[PDB]
Amino acid sequence: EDVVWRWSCDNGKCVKLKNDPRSSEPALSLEACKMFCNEYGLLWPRPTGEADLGNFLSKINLNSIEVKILKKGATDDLMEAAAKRFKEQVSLAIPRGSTPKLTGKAVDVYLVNENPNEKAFSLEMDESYGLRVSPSGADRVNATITANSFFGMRHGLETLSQLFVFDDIRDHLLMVRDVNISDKPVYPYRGILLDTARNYYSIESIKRTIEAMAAVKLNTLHWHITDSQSFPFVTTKRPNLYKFGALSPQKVYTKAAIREVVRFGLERGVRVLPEFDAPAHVGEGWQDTDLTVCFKAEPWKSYCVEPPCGQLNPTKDELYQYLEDIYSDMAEVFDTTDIFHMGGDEVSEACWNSSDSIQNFMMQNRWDLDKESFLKLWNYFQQKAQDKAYKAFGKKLPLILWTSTLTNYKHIDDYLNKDDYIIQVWTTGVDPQIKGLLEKGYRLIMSNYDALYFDCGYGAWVGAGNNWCSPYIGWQKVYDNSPAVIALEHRDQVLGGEAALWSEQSDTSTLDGRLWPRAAALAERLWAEPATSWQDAEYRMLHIRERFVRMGIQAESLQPEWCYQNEGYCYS
Ligand SMILES: Cc1nnc(CNCCN2C(=O)c3cccc4c(N(C)C)ccc(c34)C2=O)s1
Ligand SMILES: *[C@@H]1O[C@H](CO)[C@@H](O)[C@H](O)[C@H]1NC(C)=O
Ligand SMILES: *[C@@H]1O[C@H](CO)[C@@H](O)[C@H](O)[C@H]1NC(C)=O
Repeated sequence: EDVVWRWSCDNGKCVKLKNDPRSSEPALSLEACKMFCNEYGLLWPRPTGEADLGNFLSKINLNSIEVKILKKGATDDLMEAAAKRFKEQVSLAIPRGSTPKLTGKAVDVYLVNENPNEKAFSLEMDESYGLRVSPSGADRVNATITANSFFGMRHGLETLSQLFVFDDIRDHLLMVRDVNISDKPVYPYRGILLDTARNYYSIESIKRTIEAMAAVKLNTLHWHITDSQSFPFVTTKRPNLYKFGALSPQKVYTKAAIREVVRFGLERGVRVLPEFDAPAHVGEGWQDTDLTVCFKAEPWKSYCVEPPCGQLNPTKDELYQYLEDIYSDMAEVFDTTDIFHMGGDEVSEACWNSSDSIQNFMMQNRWDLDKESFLKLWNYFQQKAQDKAYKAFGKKLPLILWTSTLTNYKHIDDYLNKDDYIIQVWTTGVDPQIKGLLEKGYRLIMSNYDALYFDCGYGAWVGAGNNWCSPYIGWQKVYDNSPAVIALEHRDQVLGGEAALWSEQSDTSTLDGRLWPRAAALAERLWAEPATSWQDAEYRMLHIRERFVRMGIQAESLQPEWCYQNEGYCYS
């Protein structure tokens, strides 16, 4: 049948009213009301600069949208691909099984990339853009996106597509008539960590994830591609690692597959950043090399944080030949990344100390066998691995390490320096280490576990009860978690943040629900750093969830759809 309700704006809320026939006032459909009732309409993330959406909608012919690239250059391929995707983006405004009447104005989209040769990812990259929409002549619309680079341009196309609304009362595709928007992200690193070693993720699901990231302007996929449970990365130089280490022959990531993902990311402004976690979090794949110790050591609680145990043996020279080859194979296919993540989480002194070969090595260089001595062994390892990584990428590039015993701010400079190492933080946002590190000049990526660990909340995977970092983190808490507040005066040293999806209890099947729409909360926090709280973003968050579902993402459900249709009635 037909929609029988209409909506009217009342104190910032769209209230549902019967669409009575005896009225001379044109009915508003739900999302048409929302577009103007809400401070930022249906935008997500909201812009950081000018956000003028005017007051009117114009009817649009879906088949009369033309994108024109005004400046050519090295990014022609990327700009043309982005332009061709625009119609599909617009169509996301239209619910499945609905069709817009093909009437209304034609839309001219003009893309102006002021530096059409720039296509490298970097922390200094320019992601800003300007967006203007105005009527052109009597029967056309002029949308002009001006940006310093392809990446800013691509963000502009994303925002522009959000300015379309489907009127399901009249079956009209509508667009905001008068728009002036200027926009740029507060932080340059806006990421999602995907662990694909604790469980395998189909490359289809990885690309889908990238699609959703780009929809909310996240720009970094951190691919935690190995761990102790499996080695799915296909290293051509050390093929036994993936042959022995993969969960199955089909559960690998070939060079061809990785190149696909990396290119897919590039087209969508997403840096694909590989991680090789070391010297802990290794195991499967390394059998018969004699380059690990404690693999599957029992009882596991005595040797590691979670089973199976396993750590590299830094005392074996051959290890660094393996490492050099792995890093080199990674550099070959992950060839858009400007940064390399080297893990460095959770090293077990007990594990290293159960090894005879290791104990001899530490005696021979006159270190003892107490906790502080193994820090020296770890330092020895990281220095040699670091040198191999530089050689693999053919240049010095920033390296990332997790917060750990090694990166304790009190002695971190004994081991590292702030120019070469970025620290990924998974402590709570009030942990003293953060202030300590910032005072030493270190740059941080925020992944604080009390707000950014998306795996928390489910059943235990060892024994019973719930998993270690329960309770489940609602989007409200993700949204309110502010790096600016965490860092204070040292804000600029924060490169951004990253939602962590560890995969002990997640795989291809759960990935859409784990990430969405919660990662959108992080997307806005990192893009805009709003002074306002989640309550002020609530209505737009409910809409972005529906947009994800329309994209084919099996996003988590936040509230009854009744609440979405009846703003203001669901509160506490
Ligand atoms: C980087 C990494 N991110 N996540 C990783 C998984 N290993 C997590 C280990 N772990 C736990 O298993 C764990 C269990 C029970 C309580 C706690 C805890 N509290 C609330 C006292 C603080 C930190 C951890 C923890 C903690 O770090 S490595
Ligand atoms: C389209 O609008 C832009 C944005 O203001 C304006 O600069 C440009 O000249 C217009 N182009 C046309 C064809 O009107
Ligand atoms: C390592 O083991 C030796 C005993 O073989 C012990 O003396 C030393 O205390 C241990 N070190 C640590 C940190 O456990």
